[PDB]
Amino acid sequence: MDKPLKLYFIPYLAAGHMIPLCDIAALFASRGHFVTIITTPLNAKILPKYNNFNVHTFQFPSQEVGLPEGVENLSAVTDLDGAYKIYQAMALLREHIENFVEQHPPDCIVADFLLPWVDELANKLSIPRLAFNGFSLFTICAMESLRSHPLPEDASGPFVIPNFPQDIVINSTPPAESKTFMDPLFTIALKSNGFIINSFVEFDGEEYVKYYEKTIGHKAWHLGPASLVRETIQEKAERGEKSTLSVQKFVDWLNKKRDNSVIYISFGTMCHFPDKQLFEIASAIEASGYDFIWVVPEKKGKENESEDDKEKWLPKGFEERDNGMIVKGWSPQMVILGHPAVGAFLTHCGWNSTVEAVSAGVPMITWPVLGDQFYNEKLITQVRGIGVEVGVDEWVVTSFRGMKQLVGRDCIEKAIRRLMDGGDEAIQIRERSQKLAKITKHVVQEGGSSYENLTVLINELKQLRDCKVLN
Ligand SMILES: O=c1ccn([C@@H]2O[C@H](COP(=O)(O)OP(=O)(O)O)[C@@H](O)[C@H]2O)c(=O)[nH]1
Repeated sequence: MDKPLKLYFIPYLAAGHMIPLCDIAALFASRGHFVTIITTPLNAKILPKYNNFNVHTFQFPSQEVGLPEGVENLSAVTDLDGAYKIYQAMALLREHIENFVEQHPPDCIVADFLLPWVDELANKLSIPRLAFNGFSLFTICAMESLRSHPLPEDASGPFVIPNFPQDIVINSTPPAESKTFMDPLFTIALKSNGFIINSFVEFDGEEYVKYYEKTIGHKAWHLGPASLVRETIQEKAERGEKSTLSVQKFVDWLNKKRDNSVIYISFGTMCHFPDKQLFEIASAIEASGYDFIWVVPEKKGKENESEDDKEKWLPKGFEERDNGMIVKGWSPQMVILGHPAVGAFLTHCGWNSTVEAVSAGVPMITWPVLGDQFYNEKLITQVRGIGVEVGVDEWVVTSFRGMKQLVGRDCIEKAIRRLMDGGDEAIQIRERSQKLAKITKHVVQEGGSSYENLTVLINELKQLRDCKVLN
């Protein structure tokens, strides 16, 4: 405790991984330790400078991979071809990230599991390495259960998480490509000194801290929710990028609406639905009759579209009926989720949006797509009971318009009304959502579970640095 720790954080150029890790680094910084983000200039510009908070950037290799100069994240990409160009950009930066870490070795490296080469880098420098994937510990425990008890290569439909602390049924089997991509990364992540979890034990579950520790034989650190590090309006509004619309334009509009009368629809920064699916979503939105905030990254840069182009995905006259806001870009998700007018959150079950909704006490209408989301769906609806399910069952490989099955409008409206119409089921769902919101308000506060976990982690990291000084 005599001298602060020097911690490096290497996020992946994706909003779902970049945003939570930087807020976790901000938690270390408010303790008094010198944290350093290693990313690209555009991912660093939005980062609020805290005490002990600094960045080390290398220029994004734009023409080496063949992308426009303003594109330095997966959220700016609209194509699977563009997604791999981000990956090759990470491969090119690896050379300079390794040289910088070797020249100025830190007390501890915290890197995303999509960068598994950090294992050798931390090993040859003999410094403790932490892993981060943005998942829930529940989801990590479930995916490690399938990796030990695999599905037969003819499986289809629902399946049970094998030999699990609770009996839970996922509504679709993972694609073969997901297993062959996740399995190598999880194996290297388990070689680390510990896993950082952007969550808190009251939400994941103690029975899964003890599952991960005793069955899998590894350490996980519940430091979340990290978004709670942002307290001001400007801190909650400036996340990832600048919001496309004036933050005051959202607040003024929402301030006129009733409490729990607006539905927020957003499917993350990696999911783009085809025009036919957006048409069903919009048709279900107007048939529900509720005011809405709909995030449509599929149409960013497509304003003042021709009527022929807008009728590909919107019912005729949808925009003339001004019962909501179409955000064709980046919306202040923390600002909108925290407003009392928002009563439901139609989500893709990405983990950042999940813990953000938990902190805001907004029940969720679940629509998983890929990755950890199908596991996250049942953590929201069955285990914790803070949402309803649309009923989707297509686990896609690519969320860049890879959906082959159409989710009907009646299916969506039925799910929207189950929370917004204020039924008995919806009333007690919101009561279970506020119960977690009150718990979440102090988990990273002094005395909270996530706070004391960060204290124990920093001590053990300080211990290992003291041993390296001996040698
Ligand atoms: O218009 C948008 C879309 C997303 N987000 C943020 O981006 C993250 C989305 O990550 P998540 O894990 O929920 O989904 P992913 O994009 O990784 O699939 C969350 O922090 C959201 O608050 C945002 O601020 N504005």
